[PDB]
Amino acid sequence: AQFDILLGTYCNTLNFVRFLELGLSVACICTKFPELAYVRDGVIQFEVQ
Amino acid sequence: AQFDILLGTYCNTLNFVRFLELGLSVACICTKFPELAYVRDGVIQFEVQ
Repeated sequence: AQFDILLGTYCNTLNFVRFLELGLSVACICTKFPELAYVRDGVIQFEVQ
Repeated sequence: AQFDILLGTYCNTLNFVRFLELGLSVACICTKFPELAYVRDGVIQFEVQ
């Protein structure tokens, strides 16, 4: 009465990372812009006295 | 008179150990299996992403 037995399957669950909860999120100012593919150039100006 | 005397017999008893009460029992997950001599090959499985 020889027989093979399966004793169980183990599968891990991935943990998802949100960017805001990282400490690196304080080094940038994120902002959404859907029409970014149409942008030729983008100008940002400074006036320092 | 000239008698001989026996001044007592000393006998010790054993100290029984159980495997679970040892701290080594934490490193295994014991399970009874009466039909173990009939097992030809047992397998475990993993699915890791």
